[PDB]
Amino acid sequence: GKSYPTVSADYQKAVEKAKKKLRGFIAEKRCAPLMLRLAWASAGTFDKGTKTGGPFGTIKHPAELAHSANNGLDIAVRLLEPLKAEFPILSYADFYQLAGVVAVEVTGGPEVPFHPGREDKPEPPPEGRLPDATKGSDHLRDVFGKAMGLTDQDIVALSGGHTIGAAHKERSGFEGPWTSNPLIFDNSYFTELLSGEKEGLLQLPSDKALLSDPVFRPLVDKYAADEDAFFADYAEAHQKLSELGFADA
Ligand code: HEM
Ligand SMILES: N=NC(=O)c1ccncc1
Ligand SMILES: N=NC(=O)c1ccncc1
Repeated sequence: GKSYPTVSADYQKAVEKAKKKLRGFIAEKRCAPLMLRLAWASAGTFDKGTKTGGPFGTIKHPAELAHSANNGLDIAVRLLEPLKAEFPILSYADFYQLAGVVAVEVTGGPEVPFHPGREDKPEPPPEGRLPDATKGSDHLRDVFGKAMGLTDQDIVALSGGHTIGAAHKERSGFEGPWTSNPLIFDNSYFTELLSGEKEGLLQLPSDKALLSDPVFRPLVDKYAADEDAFFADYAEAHQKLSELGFADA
């Protein structure tokens, strides 16, 4: 359903150069997870019915950073500002999504296709669209399905993003990494989810909800057994997420 906009040769040169610079920066700074979170929080506010929110640069706005779900993302925005300044031609919208794509790549994840052309929109969406970590399958479908317009498969695959990073008690209140290798992008999230609670490792109620849902569970099983399958489905889902409301959604 996508019709991507034309951008100038200079714009595409900048995308390519920014991609390289983001790789070096994100790797050096060890901030891939935070950058993936930033891209996800930018995109996850999309409401299909109204065509509001989504990956349009609004996360840099103090008002959106102030959303409780976005605690700590001001760090991400600040970290990227010097780099972004080297690429004045790029939208913040594109830049943040590019950072998310690079975050997955540099941690060993699939190469998520990237298309430029998102415009920076003036108004952040209303607070409260990002999912609540204490809720379950019904809530996930409301947020990802009814609002964003993503599939059940996309929900499980994208939850796999927690294969990198950690929660922080000063941000969400939850604490610690989901995996033994929080800077490595692999299918370990699903492996850990299946094996039960292991000390030192996090499972949110929202993660656990995948285990009991009739549709989500076989996908968890699939991804734990087949990392290639996870990578394919993850790449598809991340692309869709990064393009919500963009070039038709
Ligand atoms: C399925 C619904 C989701 C819920 C309920 C959820 C909830 C959370 C919470 C509570 C945190 C911890 C924030 C903190 O304390 O630092 C977190 C972190 C994170 N989330 Fe999710 N999230 C969801 C989906 C996603 C998606 C779709 C992605 C990307 C594909 C993602 C990527 C991340 C990453 C990489 C971190 C770690 C950030 C860091 O290490 O600083 N999450 N999430
Ligand atoms: N969570 N904070 C970070 O990712 C970070 C912040 C500043 N410098 C390096 C990394
Ligand atoms: N309180 N909610 C959160 O911290 C959060 C929710 C969804 N994704 C990342 C972070």
